[PDB]
Amino acid sequence: MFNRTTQLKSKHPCSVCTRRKVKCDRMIPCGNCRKRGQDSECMKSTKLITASSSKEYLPDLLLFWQNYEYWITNIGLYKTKQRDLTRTPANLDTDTEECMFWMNYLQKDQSFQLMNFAMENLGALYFGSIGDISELYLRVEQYWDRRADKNHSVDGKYWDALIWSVFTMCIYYMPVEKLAEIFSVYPLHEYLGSNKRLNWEDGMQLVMCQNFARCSLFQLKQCDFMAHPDIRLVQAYLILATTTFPYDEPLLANSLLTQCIHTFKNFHVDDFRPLLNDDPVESIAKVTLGRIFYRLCGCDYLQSGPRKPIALHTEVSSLNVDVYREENSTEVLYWKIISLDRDLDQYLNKSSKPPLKTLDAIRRELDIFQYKVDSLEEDFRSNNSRFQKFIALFQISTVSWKLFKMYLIYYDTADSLLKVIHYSKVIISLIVNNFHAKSEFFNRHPMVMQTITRVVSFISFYQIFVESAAVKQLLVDLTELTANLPTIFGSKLDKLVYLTERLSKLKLLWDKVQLLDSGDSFYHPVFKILQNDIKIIELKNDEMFSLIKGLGSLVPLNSDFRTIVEEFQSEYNISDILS
Amino acid sequence: HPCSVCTRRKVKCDRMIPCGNCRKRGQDSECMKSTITASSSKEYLPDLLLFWQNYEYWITNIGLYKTKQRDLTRTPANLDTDTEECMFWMNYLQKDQSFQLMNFAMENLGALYFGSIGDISELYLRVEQYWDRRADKNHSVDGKYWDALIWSVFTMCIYYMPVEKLAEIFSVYPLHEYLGSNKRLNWEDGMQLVMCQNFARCSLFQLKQCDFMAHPDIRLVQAYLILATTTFPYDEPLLANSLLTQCIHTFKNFHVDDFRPLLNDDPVESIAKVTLGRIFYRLCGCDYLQSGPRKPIALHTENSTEVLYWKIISLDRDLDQYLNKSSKPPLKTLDAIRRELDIFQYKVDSLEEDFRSNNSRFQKFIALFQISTVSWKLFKMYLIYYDTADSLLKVIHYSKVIISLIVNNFHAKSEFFNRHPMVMQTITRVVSFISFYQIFVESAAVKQLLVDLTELTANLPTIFGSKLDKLVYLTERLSKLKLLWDKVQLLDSGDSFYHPVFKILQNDIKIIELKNDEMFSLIKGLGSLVPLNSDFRTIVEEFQSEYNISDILS
Amino acid sequence: SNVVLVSGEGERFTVDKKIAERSLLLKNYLNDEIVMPVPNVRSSVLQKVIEWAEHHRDSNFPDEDDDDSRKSAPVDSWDREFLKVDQEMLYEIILAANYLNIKPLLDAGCKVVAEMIRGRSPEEIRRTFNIVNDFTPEEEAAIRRENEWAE
Ligand SMILES: [Zn+2]
Ligand SMILES: [Zn+2]
Ligand SMILES: [Zn+2]
Repeated sequence: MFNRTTQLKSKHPCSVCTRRKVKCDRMIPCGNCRKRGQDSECMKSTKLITASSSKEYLPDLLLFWQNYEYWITNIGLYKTKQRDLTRTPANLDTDTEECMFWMNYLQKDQSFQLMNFAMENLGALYFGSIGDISELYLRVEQYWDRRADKNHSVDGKYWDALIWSVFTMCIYYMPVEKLAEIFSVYPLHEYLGSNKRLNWEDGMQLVMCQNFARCSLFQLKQCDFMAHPDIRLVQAYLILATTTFPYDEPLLANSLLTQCIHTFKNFHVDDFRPLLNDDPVESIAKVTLGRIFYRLCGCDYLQSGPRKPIALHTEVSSLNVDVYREENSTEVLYWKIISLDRDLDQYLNKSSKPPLKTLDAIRRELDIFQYKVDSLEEDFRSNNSRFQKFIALFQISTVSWKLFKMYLIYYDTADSLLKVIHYSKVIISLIVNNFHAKSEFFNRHPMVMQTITRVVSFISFYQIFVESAAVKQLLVDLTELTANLPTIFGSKLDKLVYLTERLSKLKLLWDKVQLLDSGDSFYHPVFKILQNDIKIIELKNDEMFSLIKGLGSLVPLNSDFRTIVEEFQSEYNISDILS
Repeated sequence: HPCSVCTRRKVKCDRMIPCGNCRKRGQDSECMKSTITASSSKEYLPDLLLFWQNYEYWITNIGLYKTKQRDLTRTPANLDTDTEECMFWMNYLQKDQSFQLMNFAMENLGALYFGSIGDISELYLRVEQYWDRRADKNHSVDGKYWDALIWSVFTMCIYYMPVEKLAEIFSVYPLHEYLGSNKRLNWEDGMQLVMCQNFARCSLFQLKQCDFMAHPDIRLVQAYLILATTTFPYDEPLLANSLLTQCIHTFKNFHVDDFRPLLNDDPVESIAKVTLGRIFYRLCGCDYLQSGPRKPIALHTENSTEVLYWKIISLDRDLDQYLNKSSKPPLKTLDAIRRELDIFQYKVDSLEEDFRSNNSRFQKFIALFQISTVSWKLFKMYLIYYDTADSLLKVIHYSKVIISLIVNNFHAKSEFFNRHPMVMQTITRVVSFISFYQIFVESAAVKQLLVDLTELTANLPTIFGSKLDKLVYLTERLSKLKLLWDKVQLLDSGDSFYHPVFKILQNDIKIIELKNDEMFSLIKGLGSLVPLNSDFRTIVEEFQSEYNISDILS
Repeated sequence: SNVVLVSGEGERFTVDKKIAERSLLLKNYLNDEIVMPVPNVRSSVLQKVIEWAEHHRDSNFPDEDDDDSRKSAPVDSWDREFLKVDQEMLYEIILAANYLNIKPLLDAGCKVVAEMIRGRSPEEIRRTFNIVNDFTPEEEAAIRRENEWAE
């Protein structure tokens, strides 16, 4: 927010600082010597700095934008499902009428036409998860024999819920035209009593996706997985974590991830190398379990935050690792490109700046992913090939762009702002080329959601203070692509649109209020409201208010920049996008 | 014993390999004459006993109670009896069958609800209002959290209550109509445990009527630390490690860091730091006393009597970090247990107890048995590891001190002191080690202690149910392992002693840990990928097939 | 096999794709005629870059993590003379090789910068001593008295 933090911090203190007998605020000239009215007296040593118009609030501002864009654009917008226990009425079973409607509505052609569409389209995701789709086609065939049975085997119940998770993922990437052609739009809105004029992109495609997730749940609740741990729970949870559900529900997915990690560590299996005396069955089991566990670590990372108490990733991709690099770079490539970003993010919330040697080592291994994704094969028509290709291309460009964002913020290396501008437009052009058929659901993975979450945050945020030409040209395509995101995201999409609106009105708020000099402490509503709202969401994360209800029926007890601050606090309030 | 050239050339008492002043003088293979062919001297008494520790964790603690076998492709789901296990037993339990149970814990179990929820009369607010809430049908999530909270204490008050109150409060006959069991019993014959587990499953399905994992609360952990007071963490160890892991996830989601109050806080918060540090200490107790491979996720992270509970269990934390280990606990470390035995032994012996205030008696008896088990297992880890003298003295001594803790607590309003899992594991270790020592170094006082604990375990009721009987078999087969030792001459290759007892003590741990191998259960999770996996020769096959070691999986 | 360089000057330089491989930013943009913005570097500096790519497009290049072939890498005497240029515009050459990730040209210019910085006379180093802040003047007097007998 506000300190002095100006350009060209000098080398040696002057006489006035030696008189001053405090910390050497070795700026041009000092925030403390200017506070004593002796600004020029600290200037008079040698090479009297430069123009006093370099926006000295801006580095402090970007330091607090780190505080924001950590605690808002992952934590505040997505990872606070601030709901209630008293104000939420109970649901004892309530899916013997609801999930059984999905027992009703599911058809065999409605199963297999999703199944065969998602075969070459999504043939890396389940291939990363489980492998073969024909065994899964066999489970859908026997599933109509395993449909309304009486001898519900626990294992077979996991197989039943497995294909509900598969149907969830098939909804998550099928376009709406084939969805309305394979399924029917109307019996959902018959059963719910909702509107008939609701072609699936208008809200209920992702709801039916969540209903298939919920019917996986309704059988997994019957699987008794807390007394029956197995790997398919974790596999289907990978498949469900591919959806928007971890962002639309952080807390439930946290506990399910907790049970999945407990399930894995029940096995006490770590290494993934088929040694001399190993079973070939155990060999292939370890080979599969490798990608399983690294996708599990990827699921551990995306939900990580203050609602994530139990951690899994305990390794470093550079420089106390557990099984690191004893592993063939095939889909742990997908993990390692994520763990690349993971080690960046132990410096987002904490304002301690990482060593730039580390960041340039990251700049070195950046191109290793860039040209190991080029080290794959290529298939024009197999949609999983270009699908996985664009996934990894997007991930390395995403971490690249965020890395150059970190370069500009933490140290401001050469031309890193223009690097941000360049990689932003390259990624957005990749989205534009995937505005097509066969590639609209290259735009449905939550990586593009969280990526545009950062882009429309910071490009608008730098548009606030620097009315730049390239930032304006990018801001046009920001406002275009914000409306032109796919409907597979839904509620957080509209929360993102409100966030874009509130940041534009935050720009107007900077436009209407001049920044008050008070020696070197600057004052604006942009400062104080963003000071407050993060702490509001932290007090929501201070879950004592959800435990004050747990320890009985107890009830607790807990100027110009006081007015317009507290006018914009409810004018464009954050409470629209908490939930 | 000093080796050969130590007895021949008369050098220092040197158990080096081969010696530190004989290998140098040109006698390397000449000084390895220290310890198929046979031998029957006490050379095994250093050579063997540390293998017992491998038995002591994985077979007694893990194999007898915690090692659990399931059947995924045959067991029905919870779609069969969705609500009927919950609803029938919610409709049977009436206001007498609630509060008359609750008055057992109100009189007899004061440390438990202070260790979990604080007051039982504060809980009587909800349990009195439960009869305005059993009739409720559209609850909230909070009200169902209260439901599953108080039905956990309804579960707990079944078990520790004796059968004389229990046959009066609960009628036997209408309840065996539901399951189909024998009406003819009185409750203690593995049926009071069964109705306890039925009410446990009622509270668990209320938690499934909660679906607590969406927005969990401290009612979850306060209910689990009540459910974990019985042998339900041993009757359902897979389920208990799962709910314990959910307690780890839930309790740390509330960001509980400090356990002492602070001045700048909410007084609700600063008092709740102690009022949840008690929850933290019982959470650490369930984190510690469920020490198993099925429980991987740990919570070590390191008034005047609830922290004192976790003090002696953290003194036990200095004990059972050497069970699976081949590492010797140092004598300075085994005295660091003993100088803290000096701390928390007389503090236990200063605990106040009144025979009407059975709250205060169980308040005493928790730490009173914990520090005595610290004593016994401490000098037992002197005895097995270092072969320290005057410790079989201490083993037989503190075994009979525990006999005084048990025999003097079968009586009126004291028999539930003999209903806690701490004595269930401790007497298991007594009847394990005493039978084992009677196998190998055959003495009469140890066999007399075996008869003492046989008589005590026969005095110990079948309120423990099916987990009692396997312990009964533990008393049998090990003594027959004595008879397996008595019948075969001990063999070796000169030093490495071989016996049918020795071969069978291998496969005791190997096959039961092979039952603890969940790899091929994961290959069952892979589905279509098929999960495939002299007297020393034949009497091994006799004693393994007849005394079938896999019989402790029911 | 041709891409277009559109600079801050916007002078469209349609160069070969093998020229584009040296710019690893642009080689990554190949995964994205083929235009891209360079909003800071002028196109004469870009033309110097392109002519270096013409010269050493076929040349062999080290692992760029070395010491022997990284720090003790010999210069090109052709690209010594080719970069015997303005001091100022040489820094724009440096910024161009940074901004487009052209590492051996960056090191090649960098070593010539290292040549020009080293070997400067202690006359002017005595003279250009505290141009920047660099010392308290008490220590400046102490240094000048430290060599007082000759300076
Ligand atoms: Zn100063
Ligand atoms: Zn100054
Ligand atoms: Zn010797």
